[PDB]
Amino acid sequence: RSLKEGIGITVSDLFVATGNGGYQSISQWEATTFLYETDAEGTSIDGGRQQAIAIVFKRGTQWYTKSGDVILPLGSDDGVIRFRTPGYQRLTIWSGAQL
Amino acid sequence: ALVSLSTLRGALGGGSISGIIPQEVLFDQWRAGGNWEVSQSTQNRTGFIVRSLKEGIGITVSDLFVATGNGGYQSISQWEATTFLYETDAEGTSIDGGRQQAIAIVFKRGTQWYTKSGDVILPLGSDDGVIRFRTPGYQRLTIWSGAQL
Amino acid sequence: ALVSLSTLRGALGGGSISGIIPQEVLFDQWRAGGNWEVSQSTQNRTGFIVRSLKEGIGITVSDLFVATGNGGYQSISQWEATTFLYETDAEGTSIDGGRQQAIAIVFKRGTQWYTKSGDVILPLGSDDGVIRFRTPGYQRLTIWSGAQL
Amino acid sequence: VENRSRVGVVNHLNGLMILKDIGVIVSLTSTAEDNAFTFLAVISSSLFDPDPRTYGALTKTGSCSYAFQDFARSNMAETVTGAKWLVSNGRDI
Amino acid sequence: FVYVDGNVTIGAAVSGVTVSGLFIDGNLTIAGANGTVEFINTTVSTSIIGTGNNTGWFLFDEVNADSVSITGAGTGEFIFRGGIEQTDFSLNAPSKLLVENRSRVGVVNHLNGLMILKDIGVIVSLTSTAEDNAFTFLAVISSSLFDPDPRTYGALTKTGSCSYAFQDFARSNMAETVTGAKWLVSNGRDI
Repeated sequence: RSLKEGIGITVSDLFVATGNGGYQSISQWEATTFLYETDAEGTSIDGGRQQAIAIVFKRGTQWYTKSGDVILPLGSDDGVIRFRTPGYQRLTIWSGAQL
Repeated sequence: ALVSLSTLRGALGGGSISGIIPQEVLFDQWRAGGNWEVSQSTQNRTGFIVRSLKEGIGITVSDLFVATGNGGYQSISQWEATTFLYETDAEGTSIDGGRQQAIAIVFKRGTQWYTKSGDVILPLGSDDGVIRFRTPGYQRLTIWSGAQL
Repeated sequence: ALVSLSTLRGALGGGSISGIIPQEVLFDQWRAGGNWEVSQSTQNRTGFIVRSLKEGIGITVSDLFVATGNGGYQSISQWEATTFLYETDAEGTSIDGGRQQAIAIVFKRGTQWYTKSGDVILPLGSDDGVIRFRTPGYQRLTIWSGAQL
Repeated sequence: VENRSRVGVVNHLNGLMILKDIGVIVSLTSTAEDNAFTFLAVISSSLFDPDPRTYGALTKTGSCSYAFQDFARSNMAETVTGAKWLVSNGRDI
Repeated sequence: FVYVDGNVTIGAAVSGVTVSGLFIDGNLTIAGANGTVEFINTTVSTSIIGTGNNTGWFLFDEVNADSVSITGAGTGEFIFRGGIEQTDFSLNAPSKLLVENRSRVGVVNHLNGLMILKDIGVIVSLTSTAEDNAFTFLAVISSSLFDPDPRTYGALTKTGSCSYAFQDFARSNMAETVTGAKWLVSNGRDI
């Protein structure tokens, strides 16, 4: 999880990968809402997506990640997992077993 | 000892993507003022679907908790993909608003097709070859194929 | 021989963790004007992905209505964590992003009860005969039940 | 009826019925009408079976007066007819 | 008056037995029995014991005993009643155990099985460490741990995980710890 706090300049975006694999985009597959402000001058407002969270799970010697209901194969169990998200976020990681 | 197979199905399960389906209504009301909680017996039941529906744009926002007879509460909102907000000294002029994306998925299980909305499972009737996708104008309506991983 | 592996940790690849694979593309053309729709075929197909999308803050909001030849179109936003806004004409804007709706599911497993938010699973403990739902005030609450599928 | 580990179904349509020191009751129903001989009393009894952990049914529609004392049952909502009497003292704990 | 010097055993697959009016000066083993038994007006100088596979229902009435023990994989139903001696108990089996209408009971151990304490005047002490299974549950009814003389409280301890349900069970009012699912069997609408 990566939580922007308050009105952080950088919105919450999460990208994940394997130790030597490519980056997969999470925010690409979400059902979001937007609130674009008015053309009237001075009526500035800010909003969007602030909370982002992702799930990672092994299936054998492979690492698979799920966004929405889409499975993005990061790669094989190369040994390490890569992540990327903007700044001004409180990156967080837990251990989540399968059910 | 011996265990009935049906009882085993209450323990095992998986393979095909699955979820609950609305089948009955047990309670429904609207209330203003103090909070208000309810109870439901677990006897001869296996699933409940609960919706915190907010009417109008009133003062208090919709929120949800859950617990057993003596368990600790869990906050569903604590784990979501939430859309935030913030306002400057704006004078209160018209706003775009409105949802942006309608991404979802569809799947089939033998006799019937289905599509998974969040976790609720939506009946789609029998299979008849023809599929339909509808959305108003000024919308991007990309489609794909899909399979039950 | 005796075994307990064949239990919920059975030979399957692990529960039913499966999402429609991001399979190949099928169609992508954008249309303005009146409502528009297209159709596809179920022949040799068992799933699809739909990403109906808004563009240019148009009046129409993103939506998804899916039907087969026989069955009627299903409502997707009807089971969504919808977010409205508190549009006000006040010179001091208080247009909050009030959470319009919130939905969660409670289902049974043996002598355990679990509620699921998004993809995270919240354990609630053991059976006690009773469930409890807690929500703030000024909302509307409904509860259903159905088979586990 | 007293000092039993189990009892089956009980129906009370008239007369005075005293259930005392009962292990488990499958279900209780009554329809007696108020008079000088119809009354219902329950002492140290339950509708809860320790196994397979289910609650027995209860039903009382008649007008006959009654009085419960530790009549363990479902803690959910309920509805009873007739003039209840309170016998539990409530000074403890 | 009658006196017996020896042990009495209910053989494998036995049923229909009945005993009365004897003072047994030794153990009383019950293994491999098939139920349908009934003991009355009997005394035992040592511990009753039950092992092996057991089915059916057993009854003891006015059977004073120095102690009782149940083990094995049997799944029978032992029913006790009466008596005027502070007997001990210890159940480690998938059987079902019932005790009722006794003025006292010594130490009680609950490792497995289903134990139902009912209508006991006083309990010296209670313990429980069982685990969750379809055969295990602990329930108590109308029994106190507080001895009127010398006005003390017997200990309580439940570290296992099996569910349980208390109804009218007087114990140390002081705050304590209990482990396992609880059922609010009692009803508060009537106080």
